[PDB]
Amino acid sequence: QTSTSSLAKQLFQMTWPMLFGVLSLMSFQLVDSAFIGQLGVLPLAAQGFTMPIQMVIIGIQVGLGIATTAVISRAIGAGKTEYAKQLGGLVIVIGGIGVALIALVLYLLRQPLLGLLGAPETVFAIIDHYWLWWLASAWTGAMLYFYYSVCRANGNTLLPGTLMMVTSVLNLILDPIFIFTFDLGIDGAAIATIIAFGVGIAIVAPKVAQRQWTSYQWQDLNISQSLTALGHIMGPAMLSQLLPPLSSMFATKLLASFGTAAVAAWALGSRFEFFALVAVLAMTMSLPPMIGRMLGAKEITHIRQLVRIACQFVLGFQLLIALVTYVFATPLAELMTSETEVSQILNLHLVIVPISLGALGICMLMVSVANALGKSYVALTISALRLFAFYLPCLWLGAHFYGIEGLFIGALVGNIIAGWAAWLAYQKALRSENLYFQ
Repeated sequence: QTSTSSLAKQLFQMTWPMLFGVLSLMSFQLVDSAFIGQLGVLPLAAQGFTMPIQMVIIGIQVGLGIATTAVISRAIGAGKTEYAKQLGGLVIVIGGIGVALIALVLYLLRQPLLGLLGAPETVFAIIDHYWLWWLASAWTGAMLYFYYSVCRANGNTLLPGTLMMVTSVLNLILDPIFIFTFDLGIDGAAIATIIAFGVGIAIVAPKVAQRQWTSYQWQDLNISQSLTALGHIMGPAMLSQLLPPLSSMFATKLLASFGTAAVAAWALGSRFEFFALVAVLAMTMSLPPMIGRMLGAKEITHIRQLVRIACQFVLGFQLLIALVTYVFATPLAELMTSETEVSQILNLHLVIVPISLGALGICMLMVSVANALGKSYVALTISALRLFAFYLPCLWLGAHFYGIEGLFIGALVGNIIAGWAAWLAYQKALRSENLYFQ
């Protein structure tokens, strides 16, 4: 029982820096959106049309981060020291060139892409110069993230977690100076981001090199083989990032039919969901390196134990959050908005949906665990099933027969089913191959 206690403490020490990292990140972003809020209609419009192109970049860099963590940590577990740090170098190079190529073709095709999003010709004037700075910030952010993924792959979350706090604070300070004091406005925010993330890169890269987590001596490295190993995870993992945008697209049409207040209430409700699941989110970045390394070292008992420990925390922690939210739903809703029509609908959301976030957290957990074990297609299946088999059909059924209140019930049912299904798929995956013999 000291092993279970030891595994629990290891997971805690790995996870809390990622919690603080994400929290520090969201603290900047909330205040950052407030700064852009004073720019005007056209700048904010320009910003709004930049969100979808951002999701694509984020989906891509996360997909590579997931592949990086799974393949490198497993290599370390198997005692492949040279190969693991060669992979670290390869990932940096792949991400560097890949994102640069992506950024180039996106700016090249800005007019058609904007056209397809129904962007008015007026926005084009601002995007012509804003995307130059912004795509540059996206590349710098992606690279910092790739360094973070190499750290995590080598079992270190403290350094990326700490630097996320540093860059968040630094970006917060630089934000009003470039936006207002230098009157760069919309460009100023991107410039503040480049410098912040740039400082992060300047700090983490020599540390990664000093610890020999990256190498550029690839004389004995099978590049085609390594790319195949990375690609096997990254492909399906990228697809999984593509699904939640579809989730919002189906959901938007459903919600809009219930009025502007229902739409506004759902936005606040989703925001609350995100915060309520921030600990689970942190765990999806801390747990996979532990799992991957253990798989490489054939610590299969510990894998099963650690996952169950993780599931126990998620179920328990989200139950408490749901209870607290349930008790204080009315004053919470009225604190989040002063529009009564919105707060009344939000009040309903806060007593129905949060109790299902434990099950949703399990689904999130199982996806990250599947990827960590190199079962990327099982991970994609769980994500796809959650979306198109469970969540969206239940949303549509509830909305159809019972309006906005029925839709909330649908989200509850959908999340619970999805979590149960995810756990079953994980169990079937373990039975599919004896992990002792790969």
